Amino acid sequence: AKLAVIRIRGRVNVKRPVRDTLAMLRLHRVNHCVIVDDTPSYLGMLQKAKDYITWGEINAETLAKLIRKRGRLIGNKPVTDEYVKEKLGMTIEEFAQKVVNGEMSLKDLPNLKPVFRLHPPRGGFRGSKKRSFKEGGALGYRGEKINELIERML
Amino acid sequence: VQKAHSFRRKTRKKLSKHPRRRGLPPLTRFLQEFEVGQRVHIVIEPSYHKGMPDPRFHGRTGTVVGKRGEAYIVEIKDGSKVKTLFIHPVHLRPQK
RNA sequence: AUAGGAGGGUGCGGCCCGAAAGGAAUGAGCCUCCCCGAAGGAAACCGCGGCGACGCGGGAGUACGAGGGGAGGGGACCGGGGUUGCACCGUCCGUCUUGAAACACGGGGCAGGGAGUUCGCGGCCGUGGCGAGGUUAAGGGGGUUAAGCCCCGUAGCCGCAGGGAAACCGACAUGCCCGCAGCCGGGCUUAUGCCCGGUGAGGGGCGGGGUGCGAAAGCGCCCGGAGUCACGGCCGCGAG
RNA sequence: CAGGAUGGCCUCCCCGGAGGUAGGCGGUGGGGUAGAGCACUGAUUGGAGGUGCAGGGGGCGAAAGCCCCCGGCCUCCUGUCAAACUCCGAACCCACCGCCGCCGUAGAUGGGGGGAGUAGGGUGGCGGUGUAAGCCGUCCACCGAGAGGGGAACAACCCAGACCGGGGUUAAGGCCCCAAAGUGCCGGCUAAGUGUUACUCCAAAGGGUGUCCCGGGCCUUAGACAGGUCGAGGUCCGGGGCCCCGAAAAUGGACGGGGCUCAAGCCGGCCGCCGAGACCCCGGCGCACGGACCGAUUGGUCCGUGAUCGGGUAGGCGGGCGUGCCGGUGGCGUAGAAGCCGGGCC
RNA sequence: CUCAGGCGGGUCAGGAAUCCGCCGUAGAGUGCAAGGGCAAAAGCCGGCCUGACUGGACCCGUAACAGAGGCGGGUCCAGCCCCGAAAGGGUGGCCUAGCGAACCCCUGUGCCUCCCCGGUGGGGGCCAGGGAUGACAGAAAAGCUACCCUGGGGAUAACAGAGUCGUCUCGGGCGAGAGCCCAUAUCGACCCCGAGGCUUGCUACCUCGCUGUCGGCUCUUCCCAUCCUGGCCCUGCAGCAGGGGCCAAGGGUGGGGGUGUUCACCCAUUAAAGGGGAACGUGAGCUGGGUUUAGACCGUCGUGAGACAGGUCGGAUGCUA
RNA sequence: GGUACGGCGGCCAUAGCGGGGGGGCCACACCCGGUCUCAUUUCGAACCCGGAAGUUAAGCCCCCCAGCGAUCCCGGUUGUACUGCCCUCCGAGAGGGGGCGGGAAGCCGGGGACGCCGCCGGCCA
Repeated sequence: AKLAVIRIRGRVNVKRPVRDTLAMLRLHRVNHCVIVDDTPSYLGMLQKAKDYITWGEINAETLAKLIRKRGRLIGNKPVTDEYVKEKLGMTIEEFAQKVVNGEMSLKDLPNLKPVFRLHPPRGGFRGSKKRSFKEGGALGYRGEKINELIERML
Repeated sequence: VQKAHSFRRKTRKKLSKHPRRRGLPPLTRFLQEFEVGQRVHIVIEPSYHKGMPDPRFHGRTGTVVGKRGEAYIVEIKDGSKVKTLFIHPVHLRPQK
């Protein structure tokens, strides 16, 4: 399963282990998203940094929309259907379907940056950034509901 | 009051044996053998007072780089320095 | 002459100046119309969900949108400056200190003056000359208005062999391995490039050797040629 | 001991050439803290049984010793402990190995050289100490050395780390007025202006048929309680929420102020808005690295990457502006030099 | 070979002399503190010995990470030896304390060396051991200052402010009781919970390129935990009075003796002659009696200079807003 | 290949302490006697030497147990005590709480457990 992880809290008052975990996850700034696997190592990293991020399962439609809108290449060039077809031979929707199914990975698309720099959500986060999602905040694991947040952040 | 470090400073429990393990240990650890490049843990046997390394290194894992007399030469990484110890095989345990 | 904050900051308004050096009659502020457009982004109205604030689908990614272009009208300002008003913000400068607006110290105004300099020794770097050699010192001759310029000057100093308190003894111009760059052969790749295998200066490690201590083994230092001079800079020590 | 030296932490240059480990997963080992417990060592209430056991008190006997009480010593039951106790024992930390992730041939790990500054720290959590304030360490988060948006102002608390000109959306938090955004919605509580306080500031023991509820017993709709008569719920207890009493200070005055009572307070939830230099987008600058092309002494033009460049005290490094004089080179000036006063442009 | 302690049995012999048996995980011992380790031993009893030796190498600790003179420790090579049948062990004490640079001097040993050369006496050098610096990473070493001076320090005391409230002042909870019965008219043990900043102490946060002290006089203002005046409640309140408590800060709360005194004591009156805050209010308003310089005396301490939070006499108070 | 035989060992109590029953082809013992080897701080008690008259009483070998000690598993106490990270959650304070990740000790009940394994030899076949 593919997990989308978005950084929530800022870069101040962060201790060294959590800061280095976030740097290894490539979440250097707020409103930044990455796609990883549900392997035990990644799960342990998410557990270590759970107080500053929110993660969940992402479906193929949301992944395709994210790639089309906020995906970028080296040099911050936009990702287009023509480029995707020329490099891989299929549409962005099919590429996202296969990535979610596990038959390929984002790295299969050449010169694709692994970080999506999202926009602040429409209507804002619907919870305090000091509590967890289960309590009503905006931190920690939220499951399938991460798709709604990604939709609000493009 | 500052107290300088000595060989037996604060070793009341570290260098104490289980009541049911009092006495001479089994001879397998005494007669065990190692090869160059093997990694070994350091578990000091309190009853044997010969070839004992500093208790500060008790519990660490080192690598065997030679053998002088009856004692093995063990290399450890204390911070960034390489430290060489001459440890009797009774104080050593193979890794895995 | 009814208004409060270290005397300022952002924006604009009122009054006033506005020849030159800024733009401008080859057209200013200004007025009207058309095209494209990033991130973002409504609503009238219709249908539905909720006790409610309200929300969801269509309208619609539409109207609008930083900015980028075009056309028409008019005919002298715009930029800039002095003062002041309004809205919001703003407790001076230097200094020791964990901590300065401080009821902690130095602070009436202006003009001039004012604080890492020189030598000797040493470490290092940037560059240049010569090179198993490098370099002159004091001084001498030629020439010159002149102290500038030209030539000579091997005494001396460092280096070429180190070890030892001393007596004293006295070493690889490459025997072997690993190996970066470069070179050579091959494979893939549009190309760059990557990989495999050799050779590999410099680099690293063995082996061997000189000497000191030792009865010896064995250890310390040294051994397969790069040093020397000059200009400039940083620093250490002694001189105020 | 207001001072120095060697290290640690910063910066600049060079050699060398393929590994490195701040985070995670699994494994191989180490530990005796928290908690707990009496199995050692030392404490600790009462009872029962055994032991004359060198004890004491009486009665009792010439003398050999008895009878009880108490005391001591063991076992069991009962009720309690330990920073200098442990038959047990976490969370967690450390060493090593494999892997994921990240960094590295645009040169890391590492090595050599040059220059420093620093030897008063503070707040915050934890530990020892103290009535407390405080003192002494530890953790490296924030101030020191840190802008902007808030807590009324605040070093430390929350958001947030910042090149320049613009557009948009969010963060802390807020929406009765001051003051941008609701006199917003559903259910309940408070009658004390309690409260209107995330933290830097906030009063207790003991009480309240003051109110709103939960649970458990006795009688229990003309068989209950109050005063054999009436004729519907009473009797008690243990709890939960808000509030009340306990509650006295000195210039006049503090929820920031006004003020606020089916709130503009509290409790359990929700809806929509407003709000930063944060995040997104367009344009510009510089920097780091790599590339092409071009300079008769350090360089110059242009392209490529930067989510992984842009705060800054001590300090290190690079470039540039200004002043007097000398060797050259090219010039200006009585048709007006230097200097001075007010303006325009870069 | 097995200890400490205990039990049972034994001539004097008993609590305790010596002896037999059994239980006995160390409850003994190991030179000396404590911790750790030791049971066919590291303990006890015997035999034989001097490895508590000579010439050297590497490594760990003091001093983690992360630099080190000196010192301590560990693993080994060689020589000469000791014990043992042999394996094996021996570089002091089962491990962790009992100790020390330069210069100089003394001793051991066998080499080098002293200015043209050689001999002798003497000197210098290399290696090893020793004499100590306890302020123990190594000066040789008594005090006063009130006649004091300089550079500084709120890195640091006294006065005052700030934090705290142990202490101080003032309350509260329960009720053993004392009150002829009756806990609550009144007092209220032993315990427990607080308020104030009005006593003192603690900290050292602001102030040492100066914020002028105590007391008194003058003057203004504030708090209530109320002494009198106004109004009430309980009473072990007959009246006159008392004891306890509540509301209430408009007004009053005075004059004198000794003492520098605040305070406390005393006197005669009075309705009463309240306690406190305002930089312990008020010295650019006063006075200067005390304290706290420079002079001097007494007592005590010191060899002395001298000192005393011990007395005693004298000892300056700046101003044009 | 069999053996209620022995020697040398590994883990070092789930293996120990204490009880009940059975056995000796061989083998192991108890046992008989001290000239020689060896010894008593006396003692042939131990150790040693020379043996097989007697015994399986016990050391030993085989089977069993759960009184003590130890220790493995399951259920309850219990996700209790304790604890890592974050927090604009409550509390006058002491302290507690929410989310994610770990998790005892002791006690009660029911089972387990009176050891497992390696090399070789003796006797018989």
